[PDB]
Amino acid sequence: KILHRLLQE
Amino acid sequence: HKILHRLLQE
Amino acid sequence: KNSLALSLTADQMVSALLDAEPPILYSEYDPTRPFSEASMMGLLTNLADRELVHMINWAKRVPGFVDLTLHDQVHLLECAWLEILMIGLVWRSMEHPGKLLFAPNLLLDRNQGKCVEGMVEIFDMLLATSSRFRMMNLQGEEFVCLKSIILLNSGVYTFDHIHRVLDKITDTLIHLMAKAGLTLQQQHQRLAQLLLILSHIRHMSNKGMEHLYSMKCKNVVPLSDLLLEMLDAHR
Amino acid sequence: SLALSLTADQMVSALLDAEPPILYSEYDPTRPFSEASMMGLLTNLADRELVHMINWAKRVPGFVDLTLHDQVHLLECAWLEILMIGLVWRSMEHPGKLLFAPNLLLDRNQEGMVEIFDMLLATSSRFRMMNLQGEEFVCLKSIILLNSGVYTFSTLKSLEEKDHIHRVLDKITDTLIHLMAKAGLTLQQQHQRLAQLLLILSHIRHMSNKGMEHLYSMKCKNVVPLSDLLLEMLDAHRL
Ligand SMILES: CC1=CC[C@@]2(C)CC[C@@](O)(C(C)C)[C@@H]2[C@@H](OC(=O)c2ccc(O)cc2)C1
Ligand SMILES: CC1=CC[C@@]2(C)CC[C@@](O)(C(C)C)[C@@H]2[C@@H](OC(=O)c2ccc(O)cc2)C1
Repeated sequence: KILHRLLQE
Repeated sequence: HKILHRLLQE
Repeated sequence: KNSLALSLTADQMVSALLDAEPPILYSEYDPTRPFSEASMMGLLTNLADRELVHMINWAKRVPGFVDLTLHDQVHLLECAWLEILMIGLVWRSMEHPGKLLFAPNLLLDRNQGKCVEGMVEIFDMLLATSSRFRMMNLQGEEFVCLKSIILLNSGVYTFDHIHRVLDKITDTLIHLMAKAGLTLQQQHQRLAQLLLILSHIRHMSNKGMEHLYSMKCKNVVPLSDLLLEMLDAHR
Repeated sequence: SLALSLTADQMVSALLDAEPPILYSEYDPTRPFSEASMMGLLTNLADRELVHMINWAKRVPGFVDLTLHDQVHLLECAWLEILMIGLVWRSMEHPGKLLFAPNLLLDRNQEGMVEIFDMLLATSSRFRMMNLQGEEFVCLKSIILLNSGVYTFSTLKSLEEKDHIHRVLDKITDTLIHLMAKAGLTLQQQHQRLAQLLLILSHIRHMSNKGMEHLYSMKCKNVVPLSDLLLEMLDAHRL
C-alpha cells in the first residue's frame, strides 16, 4: 500500500 | 404519516 | 417551559432510568440453529421490530425527552434507534464471551454469522464491544446512562435543553463512579473510556444501516413498515 | 515508551509542535466550475492534506510505538474523521461557512453535498458554542487517531498492543482535564466539558461514514478525479 510505504518513510 | 409519530402519541 | 429533568437529583435520575428499562424479549421457539440468511434475519428483524415498540415507550420515560416537541422526539429516535438496539444487544451479551445474546433463546456465535454475506464483520465488532464492556466491569446503572446519552446526543447536532440534560446525565455517571469508590482520576478516566465507546457504537450503527439497506433492496427477508421507516429516515 | 513518561504540558507542546500546515486549493474566481470540478478542488486538496497527516501521525506520542500494520490500520480507519475535524476547526471563526482553504471559503449555497455540508457546519457551530481551545483540539484529533480503529484489529501478543493504545488514550484524557483545571473550571465543569468534547467524536464518526459512502459513489461515477492514495484509503473501508 501507499500508506504503508509513506509510514515506512 | 409516520408510524413512529403515532406510536409516540400512544 | 422549565423541564423537571434538571431539577432531579442523581439518585432520582438513576431510579427513573432503571425503572424505565424495557424487558428482555424472546425469539421464536424453534430449536433449529439458524444458518441461512432467510431464517436468521427473519428472527432478527422480528425481534428488532418488537424491541422498537418497547424502545419508543422507554424513550418517553427518559427525563427531559417528553419536554421536546413531537418532531424533535421523532428526529432523535430516528437517528439513534439502531445504536440503542445494538448497545442493548451488547449489554445482554456481556456475560457470554464470544456470543451475542439476541434473546435468551437465541444465543449466536460468529460461526452462524459468517454464513451470511457481510454479517460477520458487524458481528465481530459487536463481540469486541461486549468484551470491552466486560473487562471494564460496566454496571447496569452506567449502562442505562449511556443509552439515554445516545438517545439525546446522536441527532442533537442535526437540529440548550438537550445539552443541559446531557450535562445532567454526565453528573449522574460521575455520581455512580464516586458511589462505587473510584478515585477522582479513575472517575474521569472511566468517563472518557465509556464515551469513546459511543464512537464505535455509532460506527456499528452506520454499518448496520447500510447492511439493512441492501437487505431491503434484495427484498428477500420481509421487513415491517415500522422497520422500513426507521431505515428510510437515514436516506 | 517516551509517550507514557510525558507530562500534560509536554503532551500539549508535542501535539502543538506537530500540527500540519494549512494548504491552498487551486480555486480561481475567474474560472468557471462545475459541481464535479469544484469537487475536484476538494479531492485534490484532501489528497495533499493526507500526506501531511501521515507524517503528523508519526509525531503523535505512542503512534510509532505500534507495529507498522497497526499504524496502517489506525490511519485507514481514522483518516476522514481527522480531515473533517480539521476542516471544522478551520471554519470555527466563519459562521455559516466552511474554510476548505484560505482561498476557498464556501457557504451551503454553493450537489448531494448539502447534507454533509450542514453537519460540518453544525459541528463548527458547536465548537464555537463551546469556545473550543486549540490545546483541546489537538488532543481530540490524537484521540481519534488512536481510538477509531482500536476495536477492529489474533493473539494475546496482539492484545498487548491494544493495551498500549488505551494507556496513551488515558494519558490524553489526563491532559484534557489538566487543561480545563488550569482554565479555572470547577470539577463538575471539567467533567461536563470532557463529556461534551468526547460526544463530538460520535458525530464526527457519523460524518466520516456518510462521507465514505459519498466518496464511493463518486468513484463509481468516475467523473471526479481521485488520487491513488485516496482510492486505497477508500478501499480500506470495503464499501
Ligand atoms: C450482526 C447483525 C447484522 C445485520 C444487521 C446489522 C442488519 C440489521 C440489524 O441491525 C437488525 C435490525 C436485523 C442486524 C443486526 O441485528 C441487531 O443488531 C439486532 C437484532 C435484533 C435485535 O433485537 C437487536 C439488535 C445483526
Ligand atoms: C461536504 C463535503 C461533501 C462531500 C465529501 C464528504 C466527499 C468526500 C469529502 O469528505 C472530501 C474527501 C472531498 C467531501 C467533503 O470534503 C471534505 O470534507 C474535505 C475536503 C478537503 C479537505 O482538505 C478536507 C475535507 C465535502
